[PDB]
Amino acid sequence: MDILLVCLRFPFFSVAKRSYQVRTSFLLPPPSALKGALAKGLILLKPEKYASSSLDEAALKAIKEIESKLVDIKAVSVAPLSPLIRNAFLLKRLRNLESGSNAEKSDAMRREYTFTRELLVAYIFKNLTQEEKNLYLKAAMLIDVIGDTESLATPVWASFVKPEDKKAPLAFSAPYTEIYSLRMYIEKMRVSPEYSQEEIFYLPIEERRYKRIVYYARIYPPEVEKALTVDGEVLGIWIP
Amino acid sequence: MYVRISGRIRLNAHSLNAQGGGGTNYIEITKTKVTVRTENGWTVVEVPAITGNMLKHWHFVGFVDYFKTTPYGVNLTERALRYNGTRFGQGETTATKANGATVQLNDEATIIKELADADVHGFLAPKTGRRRVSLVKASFILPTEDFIKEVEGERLITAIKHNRVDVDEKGAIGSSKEGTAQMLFSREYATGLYGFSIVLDLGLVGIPQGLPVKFEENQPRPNIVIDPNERKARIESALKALIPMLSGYIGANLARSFPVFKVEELVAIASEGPIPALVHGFYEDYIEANRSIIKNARALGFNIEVFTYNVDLGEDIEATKVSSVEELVANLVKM
Amino acid sequence: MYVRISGRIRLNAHSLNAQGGGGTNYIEITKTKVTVRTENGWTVVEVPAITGNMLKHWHFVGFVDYFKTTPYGVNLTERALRYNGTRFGQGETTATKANGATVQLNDEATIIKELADADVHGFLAPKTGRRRVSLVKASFILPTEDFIKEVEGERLITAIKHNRVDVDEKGAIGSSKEGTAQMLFSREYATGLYGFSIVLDLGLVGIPQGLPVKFEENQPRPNIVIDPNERKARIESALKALIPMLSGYIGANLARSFPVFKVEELVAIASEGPIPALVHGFYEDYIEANRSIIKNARALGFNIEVFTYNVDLGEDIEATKVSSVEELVANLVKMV
Amino acid sequence: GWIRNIGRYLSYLVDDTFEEYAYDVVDGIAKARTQEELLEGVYKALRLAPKLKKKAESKGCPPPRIPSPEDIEALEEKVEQLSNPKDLRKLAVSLALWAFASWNNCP
Amino acid sequence: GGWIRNIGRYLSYLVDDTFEEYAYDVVDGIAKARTQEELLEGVYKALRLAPKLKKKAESKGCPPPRIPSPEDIEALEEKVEQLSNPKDLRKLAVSLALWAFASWNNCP
Amino acid sequence: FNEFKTPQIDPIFDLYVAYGYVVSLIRGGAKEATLIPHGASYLIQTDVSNEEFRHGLVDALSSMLSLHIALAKLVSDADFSAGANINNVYWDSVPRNLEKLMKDLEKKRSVKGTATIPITLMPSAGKYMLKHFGVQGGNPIKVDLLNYALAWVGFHYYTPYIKYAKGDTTWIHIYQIAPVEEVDMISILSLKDLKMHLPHYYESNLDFLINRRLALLYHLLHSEALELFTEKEFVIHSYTLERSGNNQAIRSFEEEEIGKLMDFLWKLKRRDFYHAIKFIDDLLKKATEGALALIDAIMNERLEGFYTALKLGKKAGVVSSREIVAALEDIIC
Repeated sequence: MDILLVCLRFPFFSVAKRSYQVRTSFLLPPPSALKGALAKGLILLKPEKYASSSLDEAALKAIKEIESKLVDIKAVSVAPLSPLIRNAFLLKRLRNLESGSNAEKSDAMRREYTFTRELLVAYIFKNLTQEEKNLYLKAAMLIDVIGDTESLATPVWASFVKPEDKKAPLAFSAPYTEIYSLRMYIEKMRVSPEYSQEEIFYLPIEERRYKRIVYYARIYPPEVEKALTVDGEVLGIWIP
Repeated sequence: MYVRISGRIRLNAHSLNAQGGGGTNYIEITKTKVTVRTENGWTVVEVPAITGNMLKHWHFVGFVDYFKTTPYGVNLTERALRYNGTRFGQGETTATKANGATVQLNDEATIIKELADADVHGFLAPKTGRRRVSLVKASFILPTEDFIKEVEGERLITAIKHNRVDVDEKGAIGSSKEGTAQMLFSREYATGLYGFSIVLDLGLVGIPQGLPVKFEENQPRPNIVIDPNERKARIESALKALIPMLSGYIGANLARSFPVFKVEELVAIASEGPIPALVHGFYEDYIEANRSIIKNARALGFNIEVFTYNVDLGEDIEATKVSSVEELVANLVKM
Repeated sequence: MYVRISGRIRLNAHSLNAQGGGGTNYIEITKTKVTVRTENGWTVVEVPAITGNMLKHWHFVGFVDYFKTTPYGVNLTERALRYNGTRFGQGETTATKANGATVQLNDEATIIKELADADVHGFLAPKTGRRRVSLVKASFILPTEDFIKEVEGERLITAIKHNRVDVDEKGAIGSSKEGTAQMLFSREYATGLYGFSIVLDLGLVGIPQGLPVKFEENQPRPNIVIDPNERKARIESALKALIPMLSGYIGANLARSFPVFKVEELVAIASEGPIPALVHGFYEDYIEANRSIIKNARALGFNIEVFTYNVDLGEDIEATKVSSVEELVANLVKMV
Repeated sequence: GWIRNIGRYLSYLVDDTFEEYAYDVVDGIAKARTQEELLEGVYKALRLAPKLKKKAESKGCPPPRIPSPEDIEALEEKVEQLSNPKDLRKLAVSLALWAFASWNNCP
Repeated sequence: GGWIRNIGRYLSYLVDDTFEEYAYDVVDGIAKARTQEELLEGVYKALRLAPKLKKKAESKGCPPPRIPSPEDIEALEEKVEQLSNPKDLRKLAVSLALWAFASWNNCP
Repeated sequence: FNEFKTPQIDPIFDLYVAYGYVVSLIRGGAKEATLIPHGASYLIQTDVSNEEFRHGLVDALSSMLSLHIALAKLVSDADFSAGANINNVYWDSVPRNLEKLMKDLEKKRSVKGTATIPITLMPSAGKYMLKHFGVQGGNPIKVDLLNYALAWVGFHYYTPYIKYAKGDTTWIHIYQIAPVEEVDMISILSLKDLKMHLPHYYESNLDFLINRRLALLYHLLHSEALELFTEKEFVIHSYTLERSGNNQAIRSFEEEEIGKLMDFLWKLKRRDFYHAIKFIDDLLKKATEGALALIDAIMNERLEGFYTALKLGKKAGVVSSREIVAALEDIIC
């Protein structure tokens, strides 16, 4: 099973939750946002295959093709290697998308941008073909933005890695279905993007405090026979 | 064409991007939390930071200003002239240009043909669809982690008060019952060396989002639905809009503050193909990350051209020395 | 008419823009933090400063002073005659002209045609919503980086206390229970070589923001709502307002202090078109940065006009060796 | 730690009973990046000894007490090794902080 | 190296009471020692008043002033000789200037 | 162990419903019950029975209704009626919803409907929601009656709140305290004592009730329930409600912490109590600007913030006694 391992160094994260007014955001980037980013990468890297009348259909077909290449509905997980904090901001997000209310109704609204210093993404594949391996490696790169246009994103290196069936704690995110048999963090995450579903994922984040601040440090989870190493240290990743 | 710029700018005594305070007499500056290393310690520090909405709006203002100079400035919405840009909405299906010309929103091709701001900064038409994302993106403006480490604590924010005296006909001043307005407000002024990063995706300007190439004569030529001459004019206008970006035209309170602006260092890379974003200037080791990313891109077969201002970034990289941001704009507008 | 100025002014014994009020003793000058290199990490130092509101209001005063004498002086706000800049505060709908005629805030064109200060310096209408950003913007007056580095922090401040001679009519100095005010109050006086930057956007004078163009003959003709001669006079007055600027009329407490001024060196550029903002004189390397900026702007096809005083600049690009500030503004008004 | 005896002296220059109001010395000692300006500020504060002593003498209430020479060398024998400003702050700010306390001097 | 207090004890005699010799100018000049030359000049001005205090102390039932030893003068001279930087000159001058104001028990 | 689960909707309102379970257990018993932080669910370990939880609850929501008749379609100036509900329509709805629990719970009958929730129960809700290409009519966010009533019980009994009128407008500061690691039942009951009914301060001299981070210090200064946050890690979630010209909106959601401020106050008041509350109140009322610098130093451990606070306070009316100054130096270390 070829694993796409990439390091993302983006300062501020911007995808919000199922909410309004004050838009709470995810603690970790969602699989849907990463899937959309890779769909856009396929759009601007190989536009001959993906060329639709509207961008909505092109994005939908790219996401469908990616899911077809994906092992299962259970999508990619992420690994935060830096502490997480909630950074509430104020922006003039105009409220004009409702009925009436003229066309210029700008009000101050809250939308926090969690601060991240480093992050790792481990896409799980099913031994894809070589002729598309380099193309998808390049597409995984050049992810210039995540979430909204404000939150810039930038990669550093991407590579192909194998599990080699290593024993290590599962420091990634896994669906809360098989984890019953195994200081925990589970919530609805919206794995599947909606194009006109809601699966509870476990998050490896602890709100412990050492002296005065809590941030979000490691979780020290139970060991899993399935994992893979990088730069010496081994991360636990689940596969279906 | 496709360019990306990241650097550090030394600006001080500025009052940008406040929380409004429309119901409060105290007007503070924006506050942000930063995690940083402290010699085996992960601490959080409070520093001001300009939101990317500000940078995008001011870049749009510069673009719409430089678009009036060219003779082809007629293709522009009347709304953009007033520094507006809400760009329709669910209940709007008609676009009004500068001359007052009705434009339908049936497809993105005609919209970008008749409008320039919509082509660059995007728009939405929830009534009919045709979603178009902005082709210019800006990161936030934060001080680098090195500056926070060097300063450790300390306020770095100066609270300065100004009064609004409104006397009566001869000399009579009143506080809260004479019907006059006498209020003494306080504004927070920030300093420090900040980091900025922007991605300019100009090569797609004038090309519909759904049809990047025409692909009719067995050759995937770009689907430039607009005149190539005024397409290049739009590219030049957007590139030169960056000139009043690294000069001190950012944020609010320009009349009373006018930030004392000076770019310290920057690295930019350009090419005609899709280019990865390099790094934010926030990180201390952003230069080594830039070197690694450009080395990887050039090893993967990318014709990257690199411009460097006040940085070495190695010798074996064929990087062009830059004397000022105007030098960078001049070198960019050659293509 | 777009013109930018930037230079260094020698200034000493100035109590400009103090913080404390008259009633409370020990009137203190304003302080601001600045970042400097000092051959190590970026260290922050508190230092006396002059806020940009100071410069904006004194520019307003100079503007009305040099605009009253013009034949179009009747087109001025009543509050402007009092040098009161509270243009259209909170809680009013209409204003009064200098001659007593009333003006209603409905459209920007009439406001900028009848009133001059509300046009050059902009205005805000809380009741109606009328907007006009200031066409003149001011930076601060901070000591330059090389000077603050070379002074190694000697506090640059002298706190001098003095008093009145408030005495009773009988000739006996009473206490607080009598009705006298025989108290000592302290004023802080600062010194040092500071740098300034003022940016003028006079090219848009007399042009409403809502409809800057009209396209009568399919030509981008600006919507000049006033007579062209009136616009020329207004531009000339605004440019002449800089003569009292670099002369000792940009601060408070001028009666008892009158800051000791001498412009050391400066550079000014103007090209009748959009221009990037110049590098402030705060940084020690602003000479080279401004030189490169103007050289490359001229290289890009901008008819940049450059005037320099006591600076070599480039010695190769077109630079006019101006000798005085009013000579500079005379050169500016020559080519309006 | 020989702070009260000098804290009261610095409060002497700000208390309402002494109508001289020399705030410059307090700001100078409080705002001190390095050694020399802190020493100059404390010297400026100490230079007003005759003013305080024979202004309170003219008032009637007992005169202020000058800091003893015993702890004068204590300040200079510790500040010499405080090269780092961050560790200097812990006492630089406290010197001014103790000057704004009550310190009931004389009724 | 211990002589700072020795010279400060003598310097304190020019400001304290029970001496009627209020020479604040020399103390201020020593405290305002911009360069080494006029620092030495201020020290010399302070030492010029030594005979006055020495002879008037016994005229009021007080111990004679502790005039600094020639070893103290040698220490001051060698300290000044190696100092060509105002950075440490300021702190050196303030060091002996601050001892002038102290609660010395000159007369019991 | 019952191990009663709590619905996962919004970790602010999800807290309220879960943070009010324990008091519905106090009136029925359920000894040795602990709340385990589930990231957002906030699960509680209980040995209670199903009926015992219900009989304990009907005694709790009895009190709010009993206080509701005390003032008067009945509108009372209480916490769950008008003190925290900034919307005029929600003044009547919440009492009517709560009294329906009388008719359902007391007659051994489970609820069968759902009701609209205000912005008070969660700031994350509102009036509209972007589905795909615009907003959805009505109020899409709805919660079952039982969780709704339990959330109101917890909000009334435990979560402190402060309302400032200042004429036509209205500022309502709402504070919820959240366990993050572990908590016992006796520890939770201590937090209940923090809440005080009807904190309608209004007035004009208390103009410092604006500025949330400055405003909450006044309530904590006069609160001496239990010094617990020094041994357990607890965080504060707050939001503000504004009624400037009948414009209901939220303008502040800053995520501060309460441990540092409380540890500051305990170290300040350990020396003297007479000169502690008086000094803070005198500085807070007179030198509001000094208070802002004071509180900023507490949350950032900055030395200069204390110096400016004392200087500006001494200017107007603050005695600034000696004992508190020594305490601050001990805080400085």
